[PDB]
Amino acid sequence: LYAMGVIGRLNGWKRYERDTYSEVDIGALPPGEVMQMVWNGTPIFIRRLTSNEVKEENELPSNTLLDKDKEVILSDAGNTKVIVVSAVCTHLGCIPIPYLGAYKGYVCICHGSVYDKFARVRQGPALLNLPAINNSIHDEGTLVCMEQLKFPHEPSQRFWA
Amino acid sequence: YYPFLWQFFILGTSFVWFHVCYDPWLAIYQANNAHRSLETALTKEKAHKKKLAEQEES
Amino acid sequence: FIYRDDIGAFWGIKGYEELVTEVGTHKGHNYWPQFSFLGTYDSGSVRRGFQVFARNCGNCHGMIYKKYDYLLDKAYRQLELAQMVSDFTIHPAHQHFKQYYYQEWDERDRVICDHIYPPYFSQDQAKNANGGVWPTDFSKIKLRPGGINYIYNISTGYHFTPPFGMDVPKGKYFNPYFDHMIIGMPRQLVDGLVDYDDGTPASTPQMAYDVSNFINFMQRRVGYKRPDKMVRYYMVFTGGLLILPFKYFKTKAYYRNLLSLRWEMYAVRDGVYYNHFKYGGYNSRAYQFRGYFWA
Amino acid sequence: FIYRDDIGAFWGIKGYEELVTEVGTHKGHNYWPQFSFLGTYDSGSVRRGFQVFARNCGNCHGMIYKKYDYLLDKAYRQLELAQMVSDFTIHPAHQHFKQYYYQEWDERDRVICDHIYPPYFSQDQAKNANGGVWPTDFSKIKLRPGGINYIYNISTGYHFTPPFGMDVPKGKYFNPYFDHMIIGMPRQLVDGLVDYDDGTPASTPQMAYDVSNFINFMQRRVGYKRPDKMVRYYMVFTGGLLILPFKYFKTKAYYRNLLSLRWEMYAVRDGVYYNHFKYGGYNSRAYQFRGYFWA
Amino acid sequence: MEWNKGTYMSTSIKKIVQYFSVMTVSFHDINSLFGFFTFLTIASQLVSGTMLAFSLVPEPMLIPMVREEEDVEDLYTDDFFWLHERGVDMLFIFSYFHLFRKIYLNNFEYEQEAAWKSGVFTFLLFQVVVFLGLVLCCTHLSDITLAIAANLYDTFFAGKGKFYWWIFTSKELNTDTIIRLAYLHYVLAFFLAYLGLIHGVDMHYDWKNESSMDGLETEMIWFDEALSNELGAMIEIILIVMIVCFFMYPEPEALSYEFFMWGDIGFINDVRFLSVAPHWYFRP
Amino acid sequence: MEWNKGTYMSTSIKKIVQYFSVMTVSFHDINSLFGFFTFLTIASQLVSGTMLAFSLVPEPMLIPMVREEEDVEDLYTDDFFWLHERGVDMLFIFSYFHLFRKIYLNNFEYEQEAAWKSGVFTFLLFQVVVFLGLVLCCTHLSDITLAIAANLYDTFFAGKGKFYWWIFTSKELNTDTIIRLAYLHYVLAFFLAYLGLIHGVDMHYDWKNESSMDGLETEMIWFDEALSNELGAMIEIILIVMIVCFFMYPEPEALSYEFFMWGDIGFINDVRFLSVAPHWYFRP
Ligand SMILES: CCCCCCCCCCCCCCCCCC(=O)OC[C@H](COP(=O)([O-])OCC(O)COP(=O)([O-])OC[C@@H](COC(=O)CCCCCCCCCCCCCCCCC)OC(=O)CCCCCCCCCCCCCCCCC)OC(=O)CCCCCCCCCCCCCCCCC
Ligand SMILES: CCCCCCCCCCCCCCCCCC(=O)OC[C@H](COP(=O)([O-])OCC[N+](C)(C)C)OC(=O)CCCCCCCCCCCCCCCCC
Ligand SMILES: CCCCCCCCCCCCCCCCCC(=O)OC[C@H](COP(=O)([O-])OCC[N+](C)(C)C)OC(=O)CCCCCCCCCCCCCCCCC
Ligand SMILES: CCCCCCCCCCCCCCCCCC(=O)OC[C@H](COP(=O)([O-])OCC[N+](C)(C)C)OC(=O)CCCCCCCCCCCCCCCCC
Ligand SMILES: COC1=C(OC)C(=O)C(C/C=C(\C)CC/C=C(\C)CC/C=C(/C)CC/C=C(/C)CC/C=C(/C)CC/C=C(\C)CC/C=C(\C)CCC=C(C)C)=C(C)C1=O
Ligand SMILES: COC1=C(OC)C(=O)C(C/C=C(\C)CC/C=C(\C)CC/C=C(/C)CC/C=C(\C)CC/C=C(/C)CC/C=C(\C)CC/C=C(\C)CCC=C(C)C)=C(C)C1=O
Ligand code: HEC
Ligand code: HEC
Ligand code: HEM
Ligand code: HEM
Ligand code: HEM
Ligand code: HEM
Ligand code: FES
Repeated sequence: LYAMGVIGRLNGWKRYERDTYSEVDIGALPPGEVMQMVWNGTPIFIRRLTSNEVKEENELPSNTLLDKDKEVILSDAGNTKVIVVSAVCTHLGCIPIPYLGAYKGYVCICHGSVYDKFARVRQGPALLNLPAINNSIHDEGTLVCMEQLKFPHEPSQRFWA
Repeated sequence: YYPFLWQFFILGTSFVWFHVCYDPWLAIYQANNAHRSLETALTKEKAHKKKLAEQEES
Repeated sequence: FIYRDDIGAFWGIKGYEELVTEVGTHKGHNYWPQFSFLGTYDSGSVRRGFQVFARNCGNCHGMIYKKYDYLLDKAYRQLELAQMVSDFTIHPAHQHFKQYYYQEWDERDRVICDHIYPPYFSQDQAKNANGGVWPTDFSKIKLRPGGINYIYNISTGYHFTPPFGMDVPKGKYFNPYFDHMIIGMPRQLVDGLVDYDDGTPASTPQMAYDVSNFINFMQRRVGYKRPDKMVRYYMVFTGGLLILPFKYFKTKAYYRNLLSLRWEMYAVRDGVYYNHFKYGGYNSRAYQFRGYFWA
Repeated sequence: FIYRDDIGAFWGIKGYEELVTEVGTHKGHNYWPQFSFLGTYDSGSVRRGFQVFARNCGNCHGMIYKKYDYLLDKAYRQLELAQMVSDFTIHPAHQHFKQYYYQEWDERDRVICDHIYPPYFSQDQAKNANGGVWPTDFSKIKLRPGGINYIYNISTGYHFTPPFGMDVPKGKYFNPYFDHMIIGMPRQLVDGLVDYDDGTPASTPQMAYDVSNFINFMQRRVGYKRPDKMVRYYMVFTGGLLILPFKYFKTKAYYRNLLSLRWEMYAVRDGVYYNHFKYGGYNSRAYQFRGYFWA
Repeated sequence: MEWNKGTYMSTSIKKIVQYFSVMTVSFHDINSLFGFFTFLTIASQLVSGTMLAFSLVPEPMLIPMVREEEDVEDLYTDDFFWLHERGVDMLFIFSYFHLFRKIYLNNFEYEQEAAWKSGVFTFLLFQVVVFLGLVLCCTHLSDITLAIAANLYDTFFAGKGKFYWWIFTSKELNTDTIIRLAYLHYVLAFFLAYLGLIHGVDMHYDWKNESSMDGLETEMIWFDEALSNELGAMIEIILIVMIVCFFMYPEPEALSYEFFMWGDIGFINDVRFLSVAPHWYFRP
Repeated sequence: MEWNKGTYMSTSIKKIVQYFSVMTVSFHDINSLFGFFTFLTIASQLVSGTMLAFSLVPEPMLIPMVREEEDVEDLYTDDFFWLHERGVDMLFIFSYFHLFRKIYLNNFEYEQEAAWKSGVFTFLLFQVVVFLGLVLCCTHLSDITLAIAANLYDTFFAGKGKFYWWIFTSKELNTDTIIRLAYLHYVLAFFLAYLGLIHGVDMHYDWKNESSMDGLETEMIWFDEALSNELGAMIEIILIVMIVCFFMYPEPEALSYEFFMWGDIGFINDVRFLSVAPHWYFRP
């Protein structure tokens, strides 16, 4: 009991998770457009992808798919797909450029960290893709509900009764 | 032959050390910066204020 | 070991390669009375610098770490400083930590003990008011390329035009002394902007010089205490030079005197055997060798 | 050792002879669920207490130390509490330690993470708005006579009239439970003042009870954590009682077992002398006796 | 320092380990164990107190708010604060009972001197530590305690000069005074452990259960036979104290000496002088 | 613990005083005095850090303002801070010169083992303390140092289960982290003194200013004959350092390494990652 007390004092306790839920209206967004939003005081890029753009983006050599272990989530809500990603250079934290001529993706001026429309690492010293923001679509593409991923924090019972 | 008197002598020598190393540098430093004191600025401001006050309109 | 002088890094300190940083220190020598040998702040210069800071550039910037009362001996007197600073107001929202001492609930005239806050309550308010870019806090601003010169250069380096390939966005201005040569501050110093109390001509170089002197004076290491500490260093160095001979007498001559020894060795051939040498000796670390070594 | 009750000091604790202290604790027993054996806070009671404190109190009082999110797991949920607390506003002047975190320059809706501040920016503003007397901060208010009963008594005890020789100044009211029985708070609780969300009848005794429960819920040693600690004390006492027999076995019966010795003294008449007794023995502190004692 | 003849027992780690693994204890009773109860409780104060060190910011204007916020957000912080507070009381009780037991036994003889003085010094230091701890509460009780201590300290100098400033800066609880007193409190609290170890080593020379000299030569082994009994007796005394406190201290009480601790310095400038009372140990 | 045979010296006050009053030192040069300079710098670091501790409030958001304001209102505080920084610099210089000198003389022999390792351990601890000290500055340099240290600590655990939280809470400098690291810094800084004393006692077993075995048997008495020379050599090296710093570092400079210490944690969020550089001793 005494040791539990000591160690628990050393390791802070997260008694509850602060609300971060948000909703963004995106139904009216024209297809093939990128909109910048602020979530948790951080930039985020939301884009609508048509069927044609998938052929261009996904048809690249497998070797160029740096960090192949990563997964890409496409909402596929409404007529066209909706992708929500975090706008930050994982190498140092700068905001990647929304557009570039070579690819219809995101690139970084700092070190040429090229990211395609799926945020895959391309020709970049970065060790990861653009961070993926937990979200979902429930209004048939009209509205996107976003909330930070909930990790387990224990003990979660503040009162016995 | 009186140890505490010799300790007073050592204290006196340390005092002489301090004053020798202190007085000349302070004197020369405050002689060099005589014209940079606040009193010079105050005198200049007072003179300018007097000149502006004497020559003016209603 | 040898660092190229045209890379843009001074003495090998990489970074700051999109700035003009060697002006006034390495290339050119701007004279500041504070940093000269046996130099000191010019009281009039710092006085005029505070005057210009209060009448302008105090509407965007501030020294949260500093307070006015630093100017009580070399730049102002208590009554004069109080009267000058009573022209500004501080809401309780300005305070960084009220701590129950600040009981005001409305704007009140500043006192010399108040920290130098900007007119804005917070950094975000200033950033919003100035086109989304925050006027940097001048406390601890000593840590900039060129040191004291950094304030002087930026305030004055609005004359050059951008080269080809560099675009200055609307609301931004070209200034080679700032990071990446784009700065969000419109030029503020204009001839005749501030009427000095001593009648000194108010030309933009003079105002920049006075501002730089004041800002430097408000620092802690390279500020109002550096000259006296340098004089103290000189005095201590003189004391060490004077004490070196006595150290020599105490230590080296004394050791040489102690080594003036006469040695003599004779031939002892009496019957006594050197049994003490054969059976003798003590080692303080014998406990570390017993049962471990040479068995 | 024996004390007197007619004096007006409970159990011999002087200093509170100018007010009623034994109303509901010593001479009376007002039932509170929290302090009952195996008792716990009534969630409805604390909910109603917060509802009352947010509609009548709070506009004068506050808890600088406490914040709303204390009520997350017992009285209110996160969304409900956020909805309730969004009706209030905090200026940046409220913050005890504004810090760099709070970057607002105007009023904004409160959040459950905000500390419970009164509408006034400081104590002096409250005194100015309340006739020169400061509405006491309810945080740490547990340290008043009667404990949780205090809030209940003052909220209710306004019906009595002053005796001869006591003058109630204009703007003051007679309340026997307050220090010197003169309080600057007008009677706040009136039947029907607050319409509860749960439909509970709104009468001054019920409102006082709910407010007292809520105010006690925010305390540190007493309040939301006391009942669990009481249960823990019960559990630890049970553990000690259950461990006592094993301690007995391991210590006292064991010593009794070790003491079961047999002794036998024989006649040794051999020629040997008892030299060891005559010439023997050592003492650890001999160095403390040598050269000092018995010579 | 030729006047010093050395030390009773070298406190080298190996020598301490051997001494305590070979030490024997004569058969005893509960009354002759308060000293151990005085040490074990200290062994908790160093722990619990340490957990409070990481919580308390020595700024006077933040100590109350920091404590209140850490009670909720952090877990076991209030538990350790309660443990520390009650450990002070238990330590006073155990130390005074030990003092009374040793006075009753006529332990003033010369062979007891090393045991006695070495103990009393620790006790003296303990008092000082306790004083410092009070000042860290930043309540009106701390204000009064600091004022009284500063007045007593100044009485030595006859009220001339400001020789008290180096620790009692302005005779008020401010950032400087709080920081210095808190750090000294920690340092002296940890020094108490060494002083108690020295006292325990010294006292074994002539340790006896009762004045009458039992002719018993066999003894227990300290590590488990005596240690288990001491821990069990500590458990029993804790049970007794809890039972007593249950009846004597109902949580809702009409009056208590703790009410004077309501005021927090800086937040409340008005001190209720009518009801001024310290904790029971400093009451006399 | 039968494997541990004992200790070379019992560090008791009586025996320490006797040993240092009867110590003898063979004739030497300045190259074999870097250890004394390191110890003296350690002593001055202890004193100056104790003076600084009474000024530094461990809250991150107040350390910059507190440092700036207490340099003016209080005299000698900035002097002690400068003395502390320059003492750290000179301590690193002396320690590395001592290490190079002892590597030069081929002191890896068995008879040097106790002398060597006891020293290195001290050096190792001397590293840790320095790290903690950096964190107390609460600048962007401190932020980067803490982040790097936390990542290195988390490397051993493969980034699983936040084993770093007990010290590097969130891998960021906050109230808890600053308090814990400041207290650990103070305690380990004071422990360095005892480690240095142990090393100095051990190393005297076989001490040589040069590898060649001089046949001299007479030796200097340490208290004044050797101590005066040690102090004088310290004075000479300090004069040389003052001259070199005065000429190599012009009063105003462009592109110094301290320019990365402009950013203060909390006040400034954005970090100029282009120019990230630690102090020269952690530069390698
Ligand atoms: C609430 C209030 C509480 C109370 C507060 C007040 C506390 C008072 C404490 C009193 C302590 C008494 C100590 C007695 C010994 C002192 C030395 C001695 O014998 O004196 C005779 C000596 C006679 O003169 P002398 O014939 O020329 O001989 C000179 C030699 O010292 C003659 O030495 P030597 O060459 O013959 O041999 C020296 C040494 C041979 O050399 C050594 O072995 C040296 C020691 C080696 C080990 C330690 C290494 C570190 C060195 C010592 C520490 C120095 C720094 C201390 C820093 C303190 C913090 C700042 O041999 C010994 O003497 C062996 C014993 C050494 C002393 C230790 C044992 C006795 C004292 C302690 C006993 C108890 C244990 C300690 C813990 C107690 C805790 C309660 O008197 C003096 O010379 C005194 C001069 C004083 C004036 C000059 C300095 C002034 C300071 C200037 C700085 C600015 C401040 C100004 C002052 C402000 C007001 C204070
Ligand atoms: C009087 C007896 C003295 C000691 C007897 C020794 C023999 C013990 C015999 C076995 C006992 C077994 C039952 C132990 C039950 C403990 C409570 C429990 O289970 O809670 C676990 C809980 C965890 O419960 P949980 O994991 O179910 O989560 C609930 C969390 N709370 C309570 C917040 C709602 O852990 C603790 O609380 C640990 C102790 C607190 C932290 C450290 C400080 C301790 C301070 C003293 C507390 C005890 C007071 C009385 C004694 C004082 C010291 C002498
Ligand atoms: C910056 C780093 C490098 C340089 C550092 C600068 C030096 C700092 C420390 C200097 C200490 C003083 C010099 C000591 C040299 C050794 C002297 C010696 O052996 O003694 C014999 C000498 C004199 O002996 P003598 O034999 O040469 O001559 C006297 C003999 N008769 C009388 C017969 C002629 O002692 C002195 O003169 C002074 C001794 C002072 C005591 C020694 C320790 C001093 C430590 C400093 C702090 C003291 C505080 C005292 C107050 C209490 C505060 C709590
Ligand atoms: C605790 C602070 C200690 C500060 C130490 C700083 C050094 C001060 C002295 C500097 C040099 C000046 C010397 C002047 C001449 C002195 C001659 C003399 O008297 O000789 C003494 C003699 C000298 O030693 P000696 O007899 O071995 O000398 C032999 C001869 N020589 C030195 C030449 C080799 O020794 C003593 O009697 C030492 C007494 C020390 C007393 C220390 C008391 C400290 C009390 C602190 C507070 C205690 C609180 C307790 C808890 C309370 C709880 C409520
Ligand atoms: C002479 O008379 C005397 C007496 O008799 C009356 C006394 O009673 C006394 C009183 C005695 C005391 C207060 C002493 C009693 C002390 C008490 C109760 C408190 C301290 C008790 C302890 C057991 C301290 C133990 C300290 C520790 C650091 C060890 C922690 C304990 C345990 C079980 C863990 C041990 C294991 C580890 C450290 C290793 C764990 C990790 C691994 C194996 C993984 C390693 C690998 C990787 C990769 C990390 C005295 C002084 C006396 O003088
Ligand atoms: C893993 O986590 C951990 C840590 O963090 C990571 C740790 O730091 C630690 C260790 C650290 C701690 C427990 C915190 C300890 C902190 C320390 C030691 C920092 C402080 C260090 C110092 C050197 C402080 C020195 C202070 C001073 C000199 C202040 C002097 C002040 C005073 C009042 C001195 C004068 C007074 C006295 C001596 C008291 C005597 C009595 C009187 C004067 C009576 C007066 C009254 C009257 C009536 C006369 C551990 C164990 C840990 O586990
Ligand atoms: C409001 C109109 C301002 C006035 C009046 C002054 N300055 Fe300013 N300054 C202002 C802004 C919005 C900025 C940010 C520019 C950017 O691109 O970030 C600045 C910046 C500076 C700087 C550089 C700070 C840095 O961290 O590099 C300096 C040295 C500076 N300003 C100086 C300065 C002087 C000397 C002024 C007259 C005394 C002055 N400023 C007035 C906005 C405003
Ligand atoms: C403004 C009209 C107030 C409202 C609404 C409430 N209270 Fe109040 N209270 C007010 C003042 C000006 C004072 C100070 C009176 C004095 O003489 O100092 C108080 C005081 C109290 C107290 C006693 C404080 C003390 O330190 O003893 C209590 C217990 C109290 N108030 C309770 C209380 C409750 C429960 C309220 C909601 C029903 C409430 N107050 C509202 C002013 C005002
Ligand atoms: C912090 C305060 C103290 C601590 C931690 C402490 C600790 C101890 C311990 C552990 C023992 C051995 C177990 C036992 O008591 O039987 C002991 C014995 C003893 N202590 Fe203490 N004690 C303290 C205060 C005192 C005081 C105030 C005195 C005397 C006034 C004192 C004098 C003694 C004596 C005389 C003995 C027994 C020696 C004998 O019988 O001859 N101690 N103490
Ligand atoms: C024998 C050892 C100790 C004793 C006798 C002691 C005594 C006390 C006392 C009397 C108090 C205040 C009592 C009260 O609040 O009613 C206190 C509080 C405190 N103690 Fe100790 N203490 C000891 C050890 C320690 C140690 C070692 C530390 C830190 C390393 C420490 C840290 C604290 C802190 C921080 C507080 C105030 C906590 C707060 O106000 O929130 N204590 N102590
Ligand atoms: C050998 C002993 C010590 C070493 C090597 C050491 C090292 C350091 C270093 C490297 C720094 C940062 C300097 C900088 O970044 O420029 C520092 C800061 C600091 N140290 Fe130490 N230290 C020692 C002893 C102590 C002690 C004993 C204390 C307190 C009792 C202490 C308190 C502090 C404080 C308060 C700061 C920060 C001061 C400020 O930020 O204004 N130090 N130390
Ligand atoms: C803060 C760190 C250190 C301190 C305070 C310290 C202290 C000292 C002192 C005072 C001496 C005697 C004077 C001298 O020999 O110059 C010494 C000698 C010595 N040191 Fe250290 N030292 C430190 C670090 C080291 C390191 C890093 C090493 C090796 C890696 C080391 C190994 C030795 C050895 C072997 C000697 C004896 C030399 C010989 O026998 O000739 N020490 N030390
Ligand atoms: S900073 Fe954006 S890629 Fe290196």
